[PDB]
Amino acid sequence: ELLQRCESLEKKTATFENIVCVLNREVERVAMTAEACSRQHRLDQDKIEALSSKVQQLERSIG
Amino acid sequence: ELLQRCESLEKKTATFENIVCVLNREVERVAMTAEACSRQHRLDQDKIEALSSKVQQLERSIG
Amino acid sequence: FMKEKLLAELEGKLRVFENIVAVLNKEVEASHLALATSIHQSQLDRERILSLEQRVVELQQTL
Amino acid sequence: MLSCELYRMSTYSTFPAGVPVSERSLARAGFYYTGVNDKVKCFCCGLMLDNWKRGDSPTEKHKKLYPSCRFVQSL
Ligand SMILES: [Zn+2]
Repeated sequence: ELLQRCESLEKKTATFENIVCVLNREVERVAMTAEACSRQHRLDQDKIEALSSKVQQLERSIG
Repeated sequence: ELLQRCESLEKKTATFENIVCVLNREVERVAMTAEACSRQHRLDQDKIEALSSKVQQLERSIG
Repeated sequence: FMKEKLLAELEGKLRVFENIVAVLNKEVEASHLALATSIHQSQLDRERILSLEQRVVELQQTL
Repeated sequence: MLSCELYRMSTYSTFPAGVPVSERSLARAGFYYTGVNDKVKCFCCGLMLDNWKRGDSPTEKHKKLYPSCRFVQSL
């Protein structure tokens, strides 16, 4: 009953620490990844803008 | 006293478990849609390189 | 009465855990939004790419 | 037990949205949330800071505005 219920609890919250500690790593890591995804995208767009610039120039140099 | 403390904490405890459940699921969905975001980038980065390669060949062709 | 003092100890830690998880929850969300945004702009970006390939094939064939 | 950084982070459950800096680097920089607006506080030297602009560095602003902070010296 109640003695075992309490024991279950101090066992549960003991484990809760490492759960949080892990999640904190995993969330930081994922945030990291997503950030690096955005960054990578921004570099591509810049590459597209450049390729886009160059083809307007060719079109004007040709027709 | 101790009975109601334990009953209460058993609720707050289950509450915590619920939050953590969902958070983990979302980390997983973010992790997955970042893997995919970066798979698409790999596919367009190769298309860009192919364009930049064809645009250089042309530019050389005419000065 | 020291088991009621244990239970107090737990209740407080649990509050900290639930607040940290709140924050982590928020972090994961900002990641998801930054991400879903990056992924969206990159669909319009694949459109510009395919347009550029076509424009460029055109140039290849009037040379 | 959990790190002092994490315990500092846990003070951010009620932090506003729209703020250009993460509660993470705010906590890592030694600040806890004061509960008021976007205002945080160094537990140690007691420097309080608010109105955070896009791309701010919480750490650099702590070293600059109070180089004397015992905490900001270990970081
Ligand atoms: Zn300080």
